[PDB]
Amino acid sequence: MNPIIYTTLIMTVMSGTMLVMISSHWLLIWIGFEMNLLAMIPVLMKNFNPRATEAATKYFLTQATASMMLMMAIIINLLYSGQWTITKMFNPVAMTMMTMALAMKLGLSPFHFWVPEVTQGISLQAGLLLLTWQKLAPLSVLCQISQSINPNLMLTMAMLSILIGGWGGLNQTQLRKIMAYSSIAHMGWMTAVLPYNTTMTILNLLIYITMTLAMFMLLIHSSATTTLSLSHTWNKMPVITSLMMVTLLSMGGLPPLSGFMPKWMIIQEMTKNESIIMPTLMAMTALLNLYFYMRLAYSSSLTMFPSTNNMKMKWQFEHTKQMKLLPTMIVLSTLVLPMTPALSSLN
Amino acid sequence: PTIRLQEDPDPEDENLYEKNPDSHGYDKDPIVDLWNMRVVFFFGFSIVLVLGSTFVAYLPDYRMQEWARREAERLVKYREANGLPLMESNCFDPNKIQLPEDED
Amino acid sequence: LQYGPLAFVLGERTTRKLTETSKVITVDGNICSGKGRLAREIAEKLGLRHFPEAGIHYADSTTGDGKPLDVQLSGNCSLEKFYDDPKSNDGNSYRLQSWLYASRLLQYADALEHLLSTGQGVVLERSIYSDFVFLEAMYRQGFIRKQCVEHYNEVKKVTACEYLPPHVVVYVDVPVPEIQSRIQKKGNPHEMKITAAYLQDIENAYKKTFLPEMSEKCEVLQYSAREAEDAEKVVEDIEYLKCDKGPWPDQDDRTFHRLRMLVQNKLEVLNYTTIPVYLPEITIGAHQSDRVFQKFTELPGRKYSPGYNEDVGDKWIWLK
Amino acid sequence: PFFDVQKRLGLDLDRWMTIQSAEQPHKIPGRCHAFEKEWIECAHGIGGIRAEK
Amino acid sequence: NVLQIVRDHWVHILVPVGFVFGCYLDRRSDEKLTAFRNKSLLFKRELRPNEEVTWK
Amino acid sequence: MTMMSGRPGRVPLQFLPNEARSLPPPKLTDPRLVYMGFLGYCSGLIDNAIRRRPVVSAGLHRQLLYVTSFVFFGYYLLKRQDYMYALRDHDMFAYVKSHPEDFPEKDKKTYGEILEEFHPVR
Amino acid sequence: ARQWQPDVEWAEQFGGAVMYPTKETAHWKPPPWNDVDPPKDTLV
Amino acid sequence: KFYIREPPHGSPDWLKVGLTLGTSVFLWIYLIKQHKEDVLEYKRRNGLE
Amino acid sequence: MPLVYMNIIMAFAIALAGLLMYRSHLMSSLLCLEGMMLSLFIMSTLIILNTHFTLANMMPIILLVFAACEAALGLSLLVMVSNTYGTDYVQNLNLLQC
Amino acid sequence: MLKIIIPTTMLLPMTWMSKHNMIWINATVHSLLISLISLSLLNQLGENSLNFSLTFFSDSLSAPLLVLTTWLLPLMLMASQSHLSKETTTRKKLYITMLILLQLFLIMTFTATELILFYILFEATLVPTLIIITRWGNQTERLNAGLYFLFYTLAGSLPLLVALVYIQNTTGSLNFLIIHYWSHPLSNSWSNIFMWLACIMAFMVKMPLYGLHLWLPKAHVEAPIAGSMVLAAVLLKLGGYGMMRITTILNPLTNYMAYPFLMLSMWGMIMTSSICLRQTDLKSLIAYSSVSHMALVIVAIMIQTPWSFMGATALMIAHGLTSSMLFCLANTNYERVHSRTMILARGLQTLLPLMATWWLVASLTNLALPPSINLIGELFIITASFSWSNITIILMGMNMMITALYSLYMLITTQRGKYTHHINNIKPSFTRENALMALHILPLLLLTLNPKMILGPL
Ligand SMILES: CCCCCCCCCCCCCCCCCC(=O)OC[C@H](COP(=O)([O-])OCC(O)COP(=O)([O-])OC[C@@H](COC(=O)CCCCCCCCCCCCCCCCC)OC(=O)CCCCCCCCCCCCCCCCC)OC(=O)CCCCCCCCCCCCCCCCC
Ligand SMILES: CCCCCCCCCCCCCCCCC[C@@H](O)O[C@H](CO[C@H](O)CCCCCCCCCCCCCCC)COP(=O)(O)OCC[N+](C)(C)C
Ligand SMILES: CCCCCCCCCCCCCCCCC[C@@H](O)O[C@H](CO[C@H](O)CCCCCCCCCCCCCCC)COP(=O)(O)OCC[N+](C)(C)C
Ligand SMILES: CCCCCCCCCCCCCCCCC[C@@H](O)O[C@H](CO[C@H](O)CCCCCCCCCCCCCCC)COP(=O)(O)OCC[N+](C)(C)C
Ligand SMILES: Nc1ncnc2c1ncn2[C@@H]1O[C@H](COP(=O)(O)OP(=O)(O)O)[C@@H](O)[C@H]1O
Repeated sequence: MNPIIYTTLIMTVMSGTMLVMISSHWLLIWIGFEMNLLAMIPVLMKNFNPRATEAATKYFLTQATASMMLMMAIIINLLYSGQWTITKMFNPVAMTMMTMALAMKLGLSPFHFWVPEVTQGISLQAGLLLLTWQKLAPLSVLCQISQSINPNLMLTMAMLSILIGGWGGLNQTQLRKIMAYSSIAHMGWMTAVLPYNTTMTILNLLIYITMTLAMFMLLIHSSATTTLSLSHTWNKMPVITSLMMVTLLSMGGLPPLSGFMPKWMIIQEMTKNESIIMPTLMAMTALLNLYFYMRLAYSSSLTMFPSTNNMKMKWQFEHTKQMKLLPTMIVLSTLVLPMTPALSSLN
Repeated sequence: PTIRLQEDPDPEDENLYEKNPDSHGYDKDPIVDLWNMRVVFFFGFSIVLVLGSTFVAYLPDYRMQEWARREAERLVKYREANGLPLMESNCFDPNKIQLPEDED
Repeated sequence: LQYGPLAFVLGERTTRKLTETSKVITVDGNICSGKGRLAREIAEKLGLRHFPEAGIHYADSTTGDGKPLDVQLSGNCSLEKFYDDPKSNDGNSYRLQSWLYASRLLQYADALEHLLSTGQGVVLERSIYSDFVFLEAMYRQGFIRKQCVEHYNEVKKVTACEYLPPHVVVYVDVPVPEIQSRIQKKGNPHEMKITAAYLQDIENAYKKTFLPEMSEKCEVLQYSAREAEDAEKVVEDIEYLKCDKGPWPDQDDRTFHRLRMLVQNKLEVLNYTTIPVYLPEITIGAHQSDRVFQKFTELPGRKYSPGYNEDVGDKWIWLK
Repeated sequence: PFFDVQKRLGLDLDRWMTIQSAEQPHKIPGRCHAFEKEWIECAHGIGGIRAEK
Repeated sequence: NVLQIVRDHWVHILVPVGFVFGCYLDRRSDEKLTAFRNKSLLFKRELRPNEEVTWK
Repeated sequence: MTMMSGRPGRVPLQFLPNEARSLPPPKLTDPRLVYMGFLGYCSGLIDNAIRRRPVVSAGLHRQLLYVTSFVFFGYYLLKRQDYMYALRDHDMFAYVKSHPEDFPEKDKKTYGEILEEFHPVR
Repeated sequence: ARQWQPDVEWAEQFGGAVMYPTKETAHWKPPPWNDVDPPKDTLV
Repeated sequence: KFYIREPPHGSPDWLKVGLTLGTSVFLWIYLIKQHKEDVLEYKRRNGLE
Repeated sequence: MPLVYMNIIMAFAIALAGLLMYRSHLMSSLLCLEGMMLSLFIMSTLIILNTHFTLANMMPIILLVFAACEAALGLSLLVMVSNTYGTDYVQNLNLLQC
Repeated sequence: MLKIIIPTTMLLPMTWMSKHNMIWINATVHSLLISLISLSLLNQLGENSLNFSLTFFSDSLSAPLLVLTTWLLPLMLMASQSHLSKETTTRKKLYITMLILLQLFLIMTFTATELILFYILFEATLVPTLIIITRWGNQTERLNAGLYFLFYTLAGSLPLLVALVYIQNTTGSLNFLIIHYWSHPLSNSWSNIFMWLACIMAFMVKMPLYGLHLWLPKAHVEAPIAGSMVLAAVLLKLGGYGMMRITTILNPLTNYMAYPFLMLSMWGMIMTSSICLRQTDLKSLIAYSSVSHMALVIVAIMIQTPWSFMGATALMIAHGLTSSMLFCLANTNYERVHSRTMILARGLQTLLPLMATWWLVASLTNLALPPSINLIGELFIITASFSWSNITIILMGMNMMITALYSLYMLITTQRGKYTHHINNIKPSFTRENALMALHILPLLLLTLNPKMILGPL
């Protein structure tokens, strides 16, 4: 692919997301989604091979079905109230269809199956984009229509997402599928607090995006897509594996690391309403994500796996391309808890 | 090769007394070893142990044991002089307490 | 400025620097044949850059200072003990073969990077496309196992497919008895133990796999022993080749851009040489790996990045 | 979520088409122009929670 | 010759300096909790002809 | 739920309303600013470590820029956070003042008139 | 005399396409080293 | 000592170093000035001095 | 609502059910997607004409435009799938699992 | 109390800027100086606590714990430098960094004024311990041990967190002084019962309570020597400190919510003491000893009397010192013979007499010989339990008989009998090991000389 064409496609993806974020008209929001998908399909196919083509096809089918349901919900809402402005969604059937369409776009359970497959079928850069930038538009719409949400449906989907993310991640040796299941669980956490406080949703999204960016950038720096290939990195660059171990611990939600901050905050918010059983269940379930993060840390940093002879040659060369934002991303992923009250600036 | 992998053999353990018959067991470098021994002994026994015990032994009476004993002595003297009971079953004056009006 | 998407966007294009004499050349041949002299003569006459055959310490000559390192920290294999004890139960044979393939891949990447950066041609002795013959001669003699051949084929499959095969393949044919006579006249006590079956296996692999499969990508110039000393005739035979059949004419600016991004970044070149396949011949335990890596990091110019080693005379570090 | 770029810049990117009581071509009126106008004027400025009642 | 000695043993002032800085910060923290100084019913006292505050 | 998005008078993308100028600015020795500078210094050290450069001495200009950028952003972040908390307090106090029926101050009782159950420990 | 570290037998536990293999997934293969499946000879 | 150019030479990149130092100094001066004006405006609005 | 509205809604539901239930051909599912787009066009046009929302009359045309884009996207992908397998069966898209 | 916190944070860069062959000396010297500074916290009042600021305070319960932590750091450093000689400089500095971070987290945990800050630090102690265990442990089981150490803790502490935030929504504060002054009784409802369980189970699993103790033998056996020292001496006392803090809001529910835990503690104390009688690994015996002593501490905290609280404080301090000393004593033999089997090396009194004296004194303090503070705590708890119910003297009595038995058993197995003939590599004791034993044991008897410093706020 031409670099000019790649830049144009990335800019079109971002423009579709921005159009979703700045629009007041439902038609313009739908157009933003369409433009984002149209530009996103070729980016997933940048390195051409059958797996990338399969991932792109599955992604297109899922997102096109979601957009059809989105448009039908908009039209039903218009039928029962001649309104185009994104507001309290005057019809409940239309609101149910809207919620299901947005959940399918986000990959929330039980519309979760496509996320591990698409993530595994594409490159690490495409996976970074898909798991970070592609969450902004549906979450922005959900934040805008939160007051009309049905808490039962969204809470059911969020709890299912957390459970399924943990259970599915428990079974993986491929790093991209691990990241996808982690994303599913974190989306569940984000949507669990949405009917109560959208500021907490934004805070969780920001912290998750920072940690995911650090994770994907560390995985690109050490060209590993499997557990066994990541188990070699200690014999080439131990600093990368140590930073990865601390980042995994933060993603597990352990204090005093930054990944503990959202869950903590969310739990507190849920106890400001009554909502006692659900946060307890959510934390006990997030223990599963912590377990498979810890297994990855065992494989890559806390023990030393056997290496190969040809690795000696790799000792003689340095990394050519350097990521300028990786150190700041790591620091923000780990040492940010003491600045928790700054979340007031989010609302 | 009838082998599984290329590995170093497990090495024998080093005796610190071989190269240093008076070795103190702190370091293989004799001078660093001797000074580690010296600093451990000086700052562990001479400074923290003895001086800390002396400091704790002479800590001033912030627990107010002697003050309480003297106050009790004055109270007992006064109460025995005036024939009052040494202690009262009530520690709060009933005139400052308002019981509920009705018990039925 | 480092070559990248920005350089390609404005200005830099590879297709313009090709001036009809790019012509990646390789000069293959059996053991002790005079292919190196012929390659040097070809490079001198045509004005191309000559690459001597990649040995155990080829990577050493391109990083740090060009001096070779200790065999323990680089290679971890011996050609002399391969000749002495080819059936050693310590895995020396396939370890040497795998390290040599990695070295050849690095040299091919260097040559391609030079050609794509300057437009000047290159002349190589052997390549990644020709290394396999030795592996075959190793397997037919029982020197390595079948699992080693499977691992070698996997690595070659995932590595050699990303580059362009050479424009013209030059072969020097020498009979096995003549090779034995040359080896005896040489005097190296390690090469006198080469049995004729090994050389015959190398020749069979060449003439039955390499030349037939290379002739489909481009025409192959074969020369006997006597008609290789006359290098000017070989050069003027090269100068009249109609090279319009292989993948090289099917290259445009974007494919060249991708290839140029690949040939630099030697880590990406060597990515798949260390795949987690645990053959006992090439697998190294954690304790030995840690000890050897600690030993390597203590070399005088290796602890930090090239410009940041003040123990080899790097100044102004605290502003770099 | 919603960055009110239109409000900040005063651009009117899509607000012209949100409601049926807003400046149609040739002054063609919607079938329910008066009802929507009355509802909008009732609900203006008091928030969704109060307007719903 | 004190250059080598200093560059070898300058790490021995970090902990005493930290102790002094911690003492200073504790005094600063005490400075921010004087809202009831000489105001409790148990310890309220008339000032001496010279002293300004009852405690620092 | 969104508490403060529809608060009347809010300019969409301001980040710092003019009213916030009536609040005392954070001191330049604020411990939160010191921690932000510490985060910048840690970022510089990690940058040195990843690039295989001497961690503490490699780039002093780069480390200085890291610390300066973190402090510069942290100052305005702290200003906005303090403004938001001041706004919350202002609205809470105004609402309590305007709805006295929902916030009554009931008569005070001393502990000599309050009957508390005693639970012996035995 | 020295700390235990993982060997080849330990490392092979993570080399499969999945953890906790079953009868159904014992035939799942790990993806190719580069994400390129061999081309089928689907001649038209 | 190095066999290759090692584009970062013994002398540092003076343009980049100057740009970095200038950016840091300008940011510090801007921050000091902004804090001074903020203190002045707060004092004026609340009428302390 | 009139009977026509219910009929159009039923058509949309039928097309959605047809899309969600794959048989073998990807082309049939793409046809179901196009049918859903057509049903949405008809429903929106009927609503906009009934209420005399003059400026909304351009909205259905916009829908059609993006429908075409979506239709083109799908076809492009189908081409690649066919070039890999010689067929457009959804059974062949099984290299990636959960 | 930043005058203690800041010097540890300064230990961090002092270690990372030290010369390669001076890390142990500098760390030990400045750790001992920090312990000497922390000695001043023992000046406590009779009425309230030392309220340093809005964030930190010192009581008569937390000051001896802080002193024990700061004193344990140099001993851990002394015990670790033998088996880390072959390590690289960077990894040694990382190990020392883990120890320093653990000390900092413990120091801030014992003095936090709010319960959520206490929770955050009390969970933050997990990371350095897990890293130490799983990176510097010797055998392959360490990995499993780490997992057992982690989830057992977190499965207890995640409910507590929820309860904590719930409480802050009900009373408006988690400050311990406000919580104590504004205390209100807990009614008898299912919601209150589950709040009680959420507030109690994390500390119960930290002690650990019998039945929830399986993580402890694994973690304390597979850990390196410093890890075992800090796990037995300080990290087990987090549960007791947290329980004594949290019980102020649980009355009068405790009056009947303590019965299952009291039964578990008494019977499991008998059970773990019995388990110590048939143990082939010397470290596992010491771990099960810790379990029995902590069961005693749990009983003392649950019956909620001034005498039981004083006994619990004294027992925690005494057990910390004694168990750390016993782990070091076992580690000397392990480093000599590279095996933890108790019957492998026998008759060591003939080869190492002074080490045999250290063994005798440690085992004497384990069985609570009077007038050691071990015995003082045990006797106070037994007297309080007798007041609670006269029948407890049976179970407690049985425990006193079993403990001594296994204690002396350990001694008789290792020091007496005849030496093993084929073991010829038993070198004379180093000055470092003797100094370590002395620096463990002398503070115990010195504390016996003045027992009111470890008797707590009651
Ligand atoms: C809470 C209170 C405050 C605490 C704050 C939080 C903690 C501290 C801040 C954290 C970030 C700071 C450092 C970041 C960069 C470090 C990266 C690194 O590699 O370090 C190497 C570097 C040494 O490299 P070198 O000198 O170039 O030569 C050696 C070679 O490079 C040889 O290098 P190598 O690569 O060849 O060696 C390989 C090695 C290399 O691997 C590493 O070095 C690991 C480093 C990972 C960085 C940490 C991750 C990101 C930060 C998150 C931390 C979370 C903390 C919360 C608690 C949870 C714990 C995880 O890997 C291994 O050996 C594998 C070991 C497996 C163990 C796994 C455990 C790792 C996680 C532990 C993290 C603990 C915190 C940091 C520890 C200190 C690190 C220096 O270390 C340093 O020297 C820098 C540290 C000291 C500089 C600061 C001193 C300031 C100036 C002195 C005066 C003080 C002023 C006071 C004012 C008063 C005036 C008098
Ligand atoms: C190797 C050879 C061994 C045998 C040979 C020995 C030779 C003789 C030496 C033995 C001496 C016998 C001891 C007899 C006791 C005499 C001293 C005693 O009287 O002093 C006590 C004082 O002892 C101290 O108070 C106890 C020491 C404090 C313990 C702190 C240890 C230092 C910290 C180390 C690290 C901490 C780790 C543990 C954490 C909790 C009494 O205190 P007190 O009745 O009031 O005094 C009233 C008058 N005052 C108050 C004015 C002073
Ligand atoms: C894991 C660490 C998280 C860090 C995340 C990235 C940090 C760096 C990014 C820098 C942000 C640049 C923004 C500054 C330019 C001004 C933009 C301004 O106009 O935007 C305002 C918005 O202000 C921003 O939201 C503030 C951004 C600051 C975020 C930091 C909070 C993180 C939580 C605390 C963790 C500690 C952070 C430490 C920092 C290093 C307008 O408000 P408004 O248009 O009406 O909001 C629209 C959405 N609503 C209405 C639905 C709410
Ligand atoms: C391995 C070790 C793990 C740690 C050990 C933790 C110990 C936890 C045990 C909990 C102690 C008691 C919990 C609740 C107190 C009373 C329980 C109940 O049995 O008592 C009767 C309760 O009556 C009946 O029993 C109803 C409860 C029956 C259902 C509970 C299920 C218990 C079955 C055993 C399951 C095992 C649980 C532990 C899993 C590991 C009292 O009658 P009632 O006065 O009306 O109830 C008092 C509460 N009121 C006042 C609000 C009404
Ligand atoms: N891939 C290989 N495997 C084993 N040995 C090799 C390999 N490549 C080169 N050699 C060894 O290099 C030696 C000389 O190389 P060669 O190029 O054939 O002779 P010359 O130096 O005269 O050109 C020979 O002993 C040959 O065996």
